[PDB]
Amino acid sequence: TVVSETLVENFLSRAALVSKRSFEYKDHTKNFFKWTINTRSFVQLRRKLELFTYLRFDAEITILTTVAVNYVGLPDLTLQAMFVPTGALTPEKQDSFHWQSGSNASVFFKISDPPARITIPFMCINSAYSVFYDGFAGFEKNGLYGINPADTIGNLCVRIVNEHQPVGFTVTVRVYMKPKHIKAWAPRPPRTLPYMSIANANYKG
Amino acid sequence: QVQLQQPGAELVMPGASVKMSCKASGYTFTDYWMHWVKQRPGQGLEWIGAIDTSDSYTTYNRKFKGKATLTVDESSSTAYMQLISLTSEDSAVYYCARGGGGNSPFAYWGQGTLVTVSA
Amino acid sequence: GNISRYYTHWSGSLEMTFMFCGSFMAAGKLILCYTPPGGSCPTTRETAMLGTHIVWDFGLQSSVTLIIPWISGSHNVGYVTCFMQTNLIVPSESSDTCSLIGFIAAKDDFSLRLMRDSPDIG
Amino acid sequence: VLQLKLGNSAIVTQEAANYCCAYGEWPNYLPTQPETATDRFYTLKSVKWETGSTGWWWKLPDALNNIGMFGQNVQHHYLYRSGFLIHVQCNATKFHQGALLVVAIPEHQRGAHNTNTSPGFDDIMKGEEGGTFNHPYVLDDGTSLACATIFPHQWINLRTNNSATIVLPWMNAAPMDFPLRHNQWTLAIIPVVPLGTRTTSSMVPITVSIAPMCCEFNGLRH
Amino acid sequence: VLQLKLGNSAIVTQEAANYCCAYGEWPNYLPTQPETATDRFYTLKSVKWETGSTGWWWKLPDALNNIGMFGQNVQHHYLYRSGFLIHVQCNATKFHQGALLVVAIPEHQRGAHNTNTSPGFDDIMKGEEGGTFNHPYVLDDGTSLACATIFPHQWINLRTNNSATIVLPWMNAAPMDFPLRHNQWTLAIIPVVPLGTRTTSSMVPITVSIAPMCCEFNGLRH
Amino acid sequence: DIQMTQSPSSLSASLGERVSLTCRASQDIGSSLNWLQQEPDGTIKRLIYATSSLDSGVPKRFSGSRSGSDYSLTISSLESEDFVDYYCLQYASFPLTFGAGTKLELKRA
Repeated sequence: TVVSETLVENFLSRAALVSKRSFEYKDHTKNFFKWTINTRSFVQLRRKLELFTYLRFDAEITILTTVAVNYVGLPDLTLQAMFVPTGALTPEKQDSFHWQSGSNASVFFKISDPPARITIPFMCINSAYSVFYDGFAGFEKNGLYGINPADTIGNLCVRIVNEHQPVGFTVTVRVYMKPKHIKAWAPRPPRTLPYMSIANANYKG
Repeated sequence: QVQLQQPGAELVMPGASVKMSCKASGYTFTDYWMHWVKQRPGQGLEWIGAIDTSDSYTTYNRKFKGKATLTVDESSSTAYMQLISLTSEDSAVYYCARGGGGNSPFAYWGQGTLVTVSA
Repeated sequence: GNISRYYTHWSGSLEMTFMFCGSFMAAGKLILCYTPPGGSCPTTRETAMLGTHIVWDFGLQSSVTLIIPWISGSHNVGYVTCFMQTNLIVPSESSDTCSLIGFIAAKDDFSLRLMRDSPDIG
Repeated sequence: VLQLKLGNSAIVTQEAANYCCAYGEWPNYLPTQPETATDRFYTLKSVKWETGSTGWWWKLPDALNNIGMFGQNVQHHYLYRSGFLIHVQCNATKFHQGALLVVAIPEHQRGAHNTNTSPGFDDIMKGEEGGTFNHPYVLDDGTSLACATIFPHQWINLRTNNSATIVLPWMNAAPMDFPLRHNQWTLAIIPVVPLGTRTTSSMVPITVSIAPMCCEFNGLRH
Repeated sequence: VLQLKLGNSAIVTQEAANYCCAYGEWPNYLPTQPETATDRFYTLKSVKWETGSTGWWWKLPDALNNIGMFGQNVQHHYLYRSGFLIHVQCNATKFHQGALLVVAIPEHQRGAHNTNTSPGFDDIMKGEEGGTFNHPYVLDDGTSLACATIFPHQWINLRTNNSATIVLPWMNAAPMDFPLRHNQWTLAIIPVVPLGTRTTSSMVPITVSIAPMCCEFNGLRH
Repeated sequence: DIQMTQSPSSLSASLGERVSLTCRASQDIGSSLNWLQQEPDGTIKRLIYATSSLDSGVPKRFSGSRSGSDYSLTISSLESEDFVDYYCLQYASFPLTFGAGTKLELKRA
């Protein structure tokens, strides 16, 4: 018993895991993953950001790679993390050139090293992101409800640089995102009811 | 244990329109949605509308707006369908589904009714 | 409450506001009392009177301003006691049942720290 | 008593002083204007408020889609940015009891009960008719009504004040928006305390007025 | 409307101006003091006032014998001299009719009807519960109520004013007095005009507050 | 209303010869989709919901997959009672719509 830290900048900024995926790799004789890096998946960060309406921040992405065992020993793989911004169409003919195009930003990192850390700037047509968008997607007149085409950051694409390695090890990739330079507007009420789906606001009760 | 029942045919002439009965058994009726599906002899599936059991909130199609009227009763755990001014054009086999919290699915269906109108 | 669940230690003075939503002609008086920590929760009336209290009337004041002196908690202390001073007097045309709505806010000295995870998943 | 005259019309109202400015700002001009063309308060249809009334909601500018002179410029131009002055006056005698919470919800995402299906176009945009709260306790968005006071709001109590005036500036991420697509604000009247009376059932009318003050338009066509 | 704040508490009251000073004086200090310890208004139990209510009387400090903080200092010290501020607020609607006479009788000797036996201890000092007028027309002392206005008094009329505030200074022959023995003043509410209503029987509550303002104490013991 | 395009509208196959039916939507409905079996007697029965998920009591011969731009219904082995009208539905958002449909036929002389 018995204002510095109360600031919004320190409140919304924390390191959390927004994506968890492990691809099975044993014998292929492909391996890759892409995701829209959105805050509606991880449940604790979602409700954390449901408090505010519009948000302005720079996403800081850090990729942590761990290799498990399914004594051989752990070889050192080379991984490539590429960020695909919104507007780049993806006609995937893998084994050939899209990844290696100089337009998209890519980073190379080994297994044993400081985790790869990149800072994504603020990419928007409008002034800030829209967490709550009342309306429909584009002008289709019946277009999708609850999704604003104006705000899409892009897709995070990560693959292994080296060719097939004859091991039965499974590669585990963890992606942490800590926002910086956070600006808040229009605080809203918290949502006590559970999340039925990430696509809209429907509640069960 | 759980099923749906909508027996009968009820052919009728224009000037008045028959109203559907949809009765459910095997689950709590107050906690689940009620849907409707219209099977036209021209192999049309065109969907009618959905009604909440707790509230009177409904959803209607654009072309079916102003025609169909949905109402339910939690006392008898049934569901009703009210049309207006049916003509010789409208004929079909009516269905009523359930749904739920997850998937809001179609899993349970009725037997279906034969609606044939003539002048 | 919802913001404090992201933290642990909380210290500051609170405030409570009561509003009477009944009709205009409703008469009678009430009593508004606060219980200090470990304050021997009032059995009927006079025990609540030994602390800070105010007599609130339906006719004169339509609102309540209550300043609570700097509670504290971290990871039975306080209470609010309300009783019937007199009977509720309403005319024949007005309804017999009235209601109230309580409010709470934070003063300028309310402080927070030590961020944590919200206990409520949903 | 004091009449508020804006444009060629006016409505008898209670004394207007210290009106609520949403988030402490007023709808200034973006750093032609409709101070004449579309100006005057547009009074919607009076809703019948009974003991079992859950509530009503009018999105902006959903109820204004086609209204009077303003209904022309909705589909006429390409973009706009508009402020709103909302005056809700509920007339009742001294023998009626109850409370009405008029709150403006910026960027309101609606929802459904016990289903994952997203509402359609006719369920979101109802036009002038307006909707009715399915579960006003949860606000239909999943949040709680207890903490809903964080928005701009005013209290209508049949004891103190029977009317309320809320001014809403332009709230958007973009400087301008699409008339028939996105709804910036939402107007909601929440009856926290129901009606009560000597008779079993009574009827209390509610009048709602909205003034699109200090706006602009671009993209002339048609 | 105006709240009277004395000490750590307060009670919503009517506008207080030109309050009645008993015999045109105020309870000054005798030429420690309880402006903090025992200060705040002590609200007695609300009495139910009906059509057949004869009246009630509270002697000073009979109703205060054990009340809150003041109940401790009664038997604690040897002597005291205390003033009194009495505020009697009777809440009622505009459809009720009647009149209440709040009068302070200094040095009130009670009596009995048609017997020579003097009342006992329990009949005189009733504590906080208070008594009820046996024959309020004769005041129970043998005098007449018509000429009873010679004392300090205020009129509570459901038309004009529903509350009354009477200030009583220290009235005694001695500079100090005994707590459990002698009663200096007496507080009496006399319903000259009974209640009347559309219904056969109604209930009108009465609230009484007494503030021992500007007093002293001597003879510390226990 | 968002339209569900189901193709082909008809096909002719014999016992076996696994064939998948592909539906395409103009908007993204996410992982929410349902498949329905329509018997000639007028009774509709669900088969596949939410992609890989299947109904309890229905044999394992029914399966589904998603390329991410399309929704496919894969049947491992066909039968004589497997001739019905398949439809793909979107329950993700109101209003709910139905697909075109495919009528399975048997190759004969």
